[PDB]
Amino acid sequence: APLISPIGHPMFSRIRLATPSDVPFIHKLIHQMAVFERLTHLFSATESGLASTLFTSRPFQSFTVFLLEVSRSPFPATSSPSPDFTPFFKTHNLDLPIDDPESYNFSPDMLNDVVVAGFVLFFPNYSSFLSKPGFYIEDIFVREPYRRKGFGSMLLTAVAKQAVKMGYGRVEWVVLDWNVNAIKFYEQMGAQILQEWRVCRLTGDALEAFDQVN
Amino acid sequence: APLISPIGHPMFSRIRLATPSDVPFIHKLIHQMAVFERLTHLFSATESGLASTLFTSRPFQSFTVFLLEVSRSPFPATSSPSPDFTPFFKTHNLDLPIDDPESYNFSPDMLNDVVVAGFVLFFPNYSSFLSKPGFYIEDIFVREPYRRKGFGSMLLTAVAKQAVKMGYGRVEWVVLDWNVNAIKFYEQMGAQILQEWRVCRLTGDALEAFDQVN
Repeated sequence: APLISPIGHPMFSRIRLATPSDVPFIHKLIHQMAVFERLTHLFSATESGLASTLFTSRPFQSFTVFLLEVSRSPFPATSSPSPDFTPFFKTHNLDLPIDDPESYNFSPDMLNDVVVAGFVLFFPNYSSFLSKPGFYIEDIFVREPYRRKGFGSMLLTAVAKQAVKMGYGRVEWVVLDWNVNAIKFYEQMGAQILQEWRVCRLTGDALEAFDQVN
Repeated sequence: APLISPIGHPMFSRIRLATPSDVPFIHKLIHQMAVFERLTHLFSATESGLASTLFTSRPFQSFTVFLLEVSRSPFPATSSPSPDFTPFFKTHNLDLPIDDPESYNFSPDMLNDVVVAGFVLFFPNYSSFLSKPGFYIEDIFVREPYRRKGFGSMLLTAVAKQAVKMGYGRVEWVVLDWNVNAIKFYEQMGAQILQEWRVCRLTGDALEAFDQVN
């Protein structure tokens, strides 16, 4: 195909490990996710809480976050937070340029046009039958100006590739039963929906009541 | 109530942290769980695999197992594996004595009549909206001679009490949608079933295929 001209409106992406410096961006992404999911009454996250709880172990040992950053220019390629990870890169052909007015709140530096567009939070789970760890994806969120461009699936693929690299047995996550388009995409990549399983949660006053029963 | 005589057929229980010495008992409990759940083709766990993967972090930092032991005599009350845990004890009034022919395979010592009857495997999960860890229960299993006596709920309550002690935000687990009796018991204790959620799993050849896509 004789294509000389570069793509119109290219967008460069990088998926990297979050470090403590990224706490304000993680906090703001979670707040936007609460607004998006209509679960704002549950939002009580703080920067101090995220800083205090997300980095008590090494990357991939417990809570791990990958951040997705985007730029209108290639990323110029500090030691990585883990010896077991190197960032992923991809070039995207956008149909139209992206309008992102909140980019000032999601810019680690800003002088290089690097904007945090989304995240995935995950941690090791376990398969008793295989005697092997796996990864469980707790949350994937992409900010509204970047949705419907394949970025959420790239964050999922980053976790799946990390599991294979580490010799892990499974990658698990939840899908909303009415999100028919996501279900079909997951079935297309070979994932199985565990039809019989229902998730139970004990929290708030109901969880607090266990302090008394002996 | 003028009750002088001790209960007929008392059974004493203790819930404690599993240590590396318990690996053969964990392996045998998982094998019985595979037979019980009719998922024996998936069973490939080994003692070396469990030893290699379950103790790479401190208790409660990642994969944690509580074991349930039972005895026809009280437990006589070695330093605990964690500074954050002390074993739980309970006295049970059994209607009839228990027949457990496999007790020789589940006896850490045997000279004190201490038999491993079940386990719970769990690990920290996370609530982004609270910026707080929680616990996710991966598996609870009670061996057949000890079922229908409240031991499974005691293992669940052990995890819930550990979450409260640590200041954690949630305790989560899965129930089979047709296990109507368990669902009603969970609703009675204040747990909520997350009706919309479906669990997806990527494993085997489908997971291995992510090694190639770049």
